[PDB]
Amino acid sequence: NTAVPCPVDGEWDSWGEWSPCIRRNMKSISCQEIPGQQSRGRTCRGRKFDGH
Amino acid sequence: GSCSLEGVEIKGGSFRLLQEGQALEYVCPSGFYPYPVQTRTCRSTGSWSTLKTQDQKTVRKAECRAIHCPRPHDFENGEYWPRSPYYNVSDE
Ligand SMILES: *[C@@H]1O[C@H](CO)[C@@H](O)[C@H](O)[C@H]1NC(C)=O
Ligand SMILES: *[C@H]1O[C@H](CO)[C@@H](O)[C@H](O)[C@@H]1O
Ligand SMILES: *[C@H]1O[C@H](CO)[C@@H](O)[C@H](O)[C@@H]1O
Repeated sequence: NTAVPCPVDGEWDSWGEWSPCIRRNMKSISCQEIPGQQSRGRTCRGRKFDGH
Repeated sequence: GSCSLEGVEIKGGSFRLLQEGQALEYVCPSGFYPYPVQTRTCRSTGSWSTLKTQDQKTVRKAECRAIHCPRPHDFENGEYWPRSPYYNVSDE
């Protein structure tokens, strides 16, 4: 019995929800021909004890 | 979003909204100029840009001040008269 816990590598979470599609200084771009940008987030969950 | 129009009015004048409310322009009467800032940009924090001078001094309230012609601070080989700290309109 060694009293040191082993490293565990973190695993990826699922992909989040897509952010609202806007453009800077372009009011609301809904139902128009104005291309915007949107984002999505993940979370590295589970890395403990100097894991990868 | 559009900036809030609170605390942005000027003492002795009005304003008009340009660039779809993303910039205000102060409208002082004839013979006055808006103190330092002529216009204000709408920064995306809810508040407008601060009343910064050319020396970057924070002015709290804005006011239409009188228009002065630039004073002669240098003149050689003669004498000009009268000397004044500032010159109002229609001075000779
Ligand atoms: C110009 O106008 C100001 C405004 O009050 C006044 O005080 C001053 O005496 C006037 N004349 C000159 C020469 O500055
Ligand atoms: C997000 O992207 C795809 C699903 O669209 C998969 O590779 C996985 O579920 C990931 O979390
Ligand atoms: C963003 O993209 C689509 C919606 O257009 C879906 O697969 C999901 O809601 C994702 O978050």
